[PDB]
Amino acid sequence: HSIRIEGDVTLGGLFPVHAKGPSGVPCGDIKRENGIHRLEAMLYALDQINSDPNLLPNVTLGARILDTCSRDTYALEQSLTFVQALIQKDTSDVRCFVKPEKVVGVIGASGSSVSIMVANILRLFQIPQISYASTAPELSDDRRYDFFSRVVPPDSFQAQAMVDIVKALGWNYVSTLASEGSYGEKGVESFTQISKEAGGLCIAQSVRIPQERKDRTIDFDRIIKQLLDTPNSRAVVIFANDEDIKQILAAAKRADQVGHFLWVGSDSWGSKINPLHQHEDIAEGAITIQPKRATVEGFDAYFTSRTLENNRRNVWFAEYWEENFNCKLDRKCTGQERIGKDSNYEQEGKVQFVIDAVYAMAHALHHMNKDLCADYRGVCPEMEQAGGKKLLKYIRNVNFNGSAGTPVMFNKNGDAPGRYDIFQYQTTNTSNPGYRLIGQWTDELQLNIEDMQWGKGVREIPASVCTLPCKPGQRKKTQKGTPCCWTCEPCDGYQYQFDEMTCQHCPYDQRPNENRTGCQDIPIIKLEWHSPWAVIPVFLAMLGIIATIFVMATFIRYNDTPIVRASGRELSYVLLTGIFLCYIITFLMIAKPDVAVCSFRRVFLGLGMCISYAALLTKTYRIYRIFEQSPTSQLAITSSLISVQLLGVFIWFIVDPPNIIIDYDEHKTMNPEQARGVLKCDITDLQIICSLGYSILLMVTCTVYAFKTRGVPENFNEAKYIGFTMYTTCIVWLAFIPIFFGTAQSAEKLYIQTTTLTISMNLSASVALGMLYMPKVYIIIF
Amino acid sequence: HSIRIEGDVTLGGLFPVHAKGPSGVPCGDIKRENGIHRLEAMLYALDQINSDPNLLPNVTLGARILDTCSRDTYALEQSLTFVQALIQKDTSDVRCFVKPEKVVGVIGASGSSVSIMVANILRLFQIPQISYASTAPELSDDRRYDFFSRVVPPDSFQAQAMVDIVKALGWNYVSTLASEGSYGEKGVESFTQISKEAGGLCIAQSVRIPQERKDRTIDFDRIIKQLLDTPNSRAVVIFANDEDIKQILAAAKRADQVGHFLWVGSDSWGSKINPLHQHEDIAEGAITIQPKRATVEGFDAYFTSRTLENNRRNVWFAEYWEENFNCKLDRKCTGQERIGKDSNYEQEGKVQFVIDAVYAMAHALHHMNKDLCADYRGVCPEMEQAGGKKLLKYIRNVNFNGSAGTPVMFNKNGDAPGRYDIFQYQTTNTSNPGYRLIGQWTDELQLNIEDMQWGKGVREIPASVCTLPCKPGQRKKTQKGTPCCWTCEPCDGYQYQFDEMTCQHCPYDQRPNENRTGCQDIPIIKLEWHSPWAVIPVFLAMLGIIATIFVMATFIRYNDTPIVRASGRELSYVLLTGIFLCYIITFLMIAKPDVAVCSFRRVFLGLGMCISYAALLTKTYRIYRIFEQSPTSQLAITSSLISVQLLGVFIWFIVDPPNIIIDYDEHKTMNPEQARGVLKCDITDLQIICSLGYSILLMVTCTVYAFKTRGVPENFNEAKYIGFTMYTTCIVWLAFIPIFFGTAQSAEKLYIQTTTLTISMNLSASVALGMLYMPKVYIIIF
Repeated sequence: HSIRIEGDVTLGGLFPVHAKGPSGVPCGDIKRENGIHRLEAMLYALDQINSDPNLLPNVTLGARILDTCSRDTYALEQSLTFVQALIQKDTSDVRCFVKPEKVVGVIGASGSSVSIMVANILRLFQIPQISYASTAPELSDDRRYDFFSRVVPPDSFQAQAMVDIVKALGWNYVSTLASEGSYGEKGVESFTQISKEAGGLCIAQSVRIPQERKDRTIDFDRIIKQLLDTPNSRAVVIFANDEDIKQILAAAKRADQVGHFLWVGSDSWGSKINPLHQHEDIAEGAITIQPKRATVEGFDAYFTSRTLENNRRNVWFAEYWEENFNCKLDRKCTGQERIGKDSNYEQEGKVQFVIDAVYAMAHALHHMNKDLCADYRGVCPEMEQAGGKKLLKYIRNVNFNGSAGTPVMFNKNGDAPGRYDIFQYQTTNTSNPGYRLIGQWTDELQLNIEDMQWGKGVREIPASVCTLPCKPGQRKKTQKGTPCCWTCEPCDGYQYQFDEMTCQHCPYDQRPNENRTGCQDIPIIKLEWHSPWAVIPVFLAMLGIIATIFVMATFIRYNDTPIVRASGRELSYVLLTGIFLCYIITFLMIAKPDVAVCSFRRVFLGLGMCISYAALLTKTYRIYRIFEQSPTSQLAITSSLISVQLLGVFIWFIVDPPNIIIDYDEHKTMNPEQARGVLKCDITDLQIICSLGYSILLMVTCTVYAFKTRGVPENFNEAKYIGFTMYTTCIVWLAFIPIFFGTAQSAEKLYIQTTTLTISMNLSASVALGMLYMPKVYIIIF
Repeated sequence: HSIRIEGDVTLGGLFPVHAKGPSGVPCGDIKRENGIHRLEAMLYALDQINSDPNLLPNVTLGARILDTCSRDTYALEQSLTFVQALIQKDTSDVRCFVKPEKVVGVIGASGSSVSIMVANILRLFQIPQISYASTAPELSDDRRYDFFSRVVPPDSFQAQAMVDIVKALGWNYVSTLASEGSYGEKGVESFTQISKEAGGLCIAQSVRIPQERKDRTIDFDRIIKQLLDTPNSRAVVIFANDEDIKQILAAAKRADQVGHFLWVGSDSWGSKINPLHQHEDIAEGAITIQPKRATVEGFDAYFTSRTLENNRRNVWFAEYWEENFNCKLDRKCTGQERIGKDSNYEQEGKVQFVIDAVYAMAHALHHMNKDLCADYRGVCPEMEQAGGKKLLKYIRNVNFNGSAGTPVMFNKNGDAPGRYDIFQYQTTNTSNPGYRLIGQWTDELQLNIEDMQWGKGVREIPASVCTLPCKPGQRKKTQKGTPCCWTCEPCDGYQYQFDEMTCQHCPYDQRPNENRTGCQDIPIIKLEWHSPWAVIPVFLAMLGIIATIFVMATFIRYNDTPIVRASGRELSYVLLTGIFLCYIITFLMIAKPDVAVCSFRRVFLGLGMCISYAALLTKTYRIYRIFEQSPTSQLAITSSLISVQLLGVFIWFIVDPPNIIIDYDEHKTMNPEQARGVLKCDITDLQIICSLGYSILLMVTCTVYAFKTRGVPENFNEAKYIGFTMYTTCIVWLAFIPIFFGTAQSAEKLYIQTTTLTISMNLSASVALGMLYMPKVYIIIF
């Protein structure tokens, strides 16, 4: 039934001694890997606790060893048997009793469903419980399970270590694989939850492996084809058993895979030689996480020294001896004493866990007994009445060293912290083909990157980033898709990137650079006489300067002879200053100064143009009055119209401020690298037309006046000279208007209008200069 | 201990026979309101079930009556007592047994905490449970409590009925009040959750009533002051007990409240006269919800007929008899037989609930037995092995009539549907001062609005809407604040509301209306001669018609006499047509036609002006050539300039299309009601100025040639006449230009320029005909 140990204080025990078989019997055949070994470990722990005078010197500690048969209903019945000895009141019956058996705690519930059921049934009665083999993450809520504790870390710490390794090594694409049951699904769920909470990692594949048959070999090909769709995903994680990973490796070897994507192992993989067979080349570089294993020396010596006649408390020891050696009382075995010699058995890794659990329970009980009563030698009556949340609180706050080197402790949730060591398979350069230690994980990730060289190559050879770096000098972030991995697109070349995440438009009126760092147009456009067609007007202006050095040459000496006295002296002085005035005007407009000095240049052609025709205006009126029938009077009338031209530019100054702006915008999208800039002062189309249009009125009157003058028998060469000049200037004035209109639609018209105006002004004066040249050479001959 | 009844099938029973007292003893004094009455009801139900051959004819039904003492741990132990009889395997001890007592179900757990504990402890063992007094809404989750059922509706249905009544009557302001414990808080939480889920209702006040003392009388004043802050909130709900509402009514009466806000009652209020005292005026019009009460006739006759020696199964009957009559075996009582006579006791409303629960359990068991085996007379062995979810599923699907008229049933969750009747207090005008029925609530709300008036008032006297419905022609929804009540603000008056929820902008060029239904400007502005100052130009045009009726009068007959032959006949024909041409032009411009017919009107003043001055131009040249020294020649030169004016308007039509647009926008925000509209064709200030400027250009060349004409002794009267007109014409032209500049900034300049142009044409033509007709009158008088 159940092993009973006498003692004033006892604690329960749950262990899967038997295994469930057919549907009829609850549990059938016995198991040796977890059946008798844990019972013997607990018995040895109780023995060495009773022997040790340091813990509980004057009080002994008992227990009630008991089996669960790996059944939930049987676990319920056994928990009810544990609790009834203290809950039951009486029974009104006589047949024709036993010790009350006051339990204080329970140590067991190796499985998951039985653990949950025992926690649920014992949470109501307020009895503490400590498990050793419960690794399910469901038993991690303090509110759901108040009285529950674990000495083994759950799979959440394993998933945290996996995601930390992935983040440290550098990966973005990972595939999740899980097997049937409540282990792989919970593992992958915790992994996805941690990846979503921490951020920076995403899941690209999620496949499920059913267990409806074992002779299919089709679902494995299907999942390997689903995984082989994206060559970028080179990292996968597995939470299955050894058979599933062996079949996956066999399928990968038989499928002739060339990418050789990496693998991430779980606790089920560990470090064994069985999961590897002929697949050493493809399984190389698989990061596996395995819990730390510690081997004790006392439990083995205790177990190897027990025989049938030595101990009688264990009721399943005889059945274990019969099943181990396959001898029933048609082979009989009597006193072999070869349990540790005939069979090469090895102790399990869970013995230290149950030993640490018993240690923690004993330490908590001793601390509670010491704190409650200290003036009594034996068992004080207060300890019996005091129980419940106090023992749980004392269990939560404990810290000591057990059989293993690492200590045991409980966090706020109640589970032990996770401590793992990372292994890796190397069989190319390392002399030892077995796994080698590369790092540990207790509280912070400590991994040696330079100590691992998988695939006979450099460490950081494989990368899964969803994309290339894509850094050509500009980058843009796209909200489309998952925020895990991003896509880069080339934005417009008229602007640079902002904060390396967007392509915002830089201010206009300049051009951007080539590295997308600045938006400024350093190059400018300036008029050059040599480069543009302005060389001919500049040469024409120089040609006119040579010509005017001849009209005024024969004027300084020929001022008193009785030959020039026929011409008016006042009229001669007017034309002399007018010819020199226009020569300076064409030179000023040719030069383009950036300084605010163009105000003195506009008056050279504005006011200096009327003084040229002023001498011609009164000349025709003087020779016309003698036909119809005071030299100082002719000078005054011309001086008046000069004041009108001088005052005309004055009122324009007070009208609008002479603001000079040198900045210009091409606003041309055909060539983004091109940046055309023109700097002009008072650029107005109507201003230059209205200023030149004023001279058109007086010239039109002089043209009609000179036409009627023709035919007077007064002068022969003089009358013929003035007649031709009145008919030649009208042509260049009439042609100027067509070229002005319908041509300004472009942007290069800022420097072509000056060139044609420079040549037009020179030719209009050369015809007058040539007309004056004829009398000069004539009087020289005569 | 516990009452035991022999039977092949038994079901457990939990009842609060005793009540908890001091901390030492679990339960002390007994209670008669729920202690013995429910036990006797269950016993009578079992007796009439065993007597009835319709249900379970060949099989009897037993039970195990038992007490809970209103303790959670005691209830847990007593519930474990039920399951241990089946769970316990054996006991390896001898002293020097009993039937297994296989239980099938349990009926009890009247409280809430004990109900939760029993459900949690029996969910693991898969045992059905039916409660009768558990009204906590926590025991309503099927996933949390699988094996659990209730025959009493929870408070969620009560909150649903309350919110339905509030929505039907019409309210927006409700104040939630709750007492201590786990009843009022859960009620107000369910009410708020239902209000948030359904929508249309909001919570404005949420106060909590502690129970740390009873002699304070300060927190009640504080909460009544907190409730009296907003007079608009006239509806409150209460989930407290009778003492709290009595104290609240007393405080409201002593505070001299004048608003008299309505009240909403809960099941704790019900219909009882004890709480109301001197508060009939303030408690009037309070809606109270009470569960339906049904009185049975068999249980009373059964209880009134039992004595001490009649029944011996009940172990607490003697203690109940001792405590009821206050006699111990210093007063002794022997065979009184006056339990129903000395004490005016009345049966509770929960007897029908336990009777219906036992009925449902028996019906489900009978149906399961009939479906499982029908070829066996007695108890078939299959029924014992089959149990668990099948019995629960059969309990869920049940429908029959119990002791009360209403049937019993279970929904998907497992609780009974809610059936309540609404009461109201009316005393100022009702014939009976007691509560009167006004409506019922079983599945849909059925309330009579006209039935409730509470005297001197309509049923819809109070109003709680959080805002007065604004309907003056303006409405707008503001997202600020809670969606419960809406605030409307006066938007701009230049637009109407869209969808009665926003103030969107109507299209421009049209004013809005007054009711904010349409945005259209029906009124228009048209020129009127009588209304505006255009009467004087119209009278001037009529006065000009009188003048031309005299110039052409003496022209038809005076065409052959040797007196007029001095004047040119060709020139006389030009002035005759020119004077009649301008007379028609001033009339056309005065008229404003809506159709696009002004093209024939613009040529009357554009081309008709040139023919008027054509006769004056050639007249000066004709009289000037005779001074310097072919009548058809002067006719041709004037006919040529007419072709220039005629062809000038032709090329303008080819330049741009003569589109006529009458739509206009005032764009004035000073007066939104005003809508100024002006309709014109080809309204351009430069077009009218350039057309009139053509005559000014030719007039300048004519006046200069007329200066030498003065002083010629040819015709002194004729020469002096022409010189006088010239100065007058240039005067009206010189004043015309400063007019348009600096005056067009307003919007009424569309009809003032036509008036001043009309009088200018008549004045310029009157002086022309005056000097021309001056020599005509010489031959008349002389």
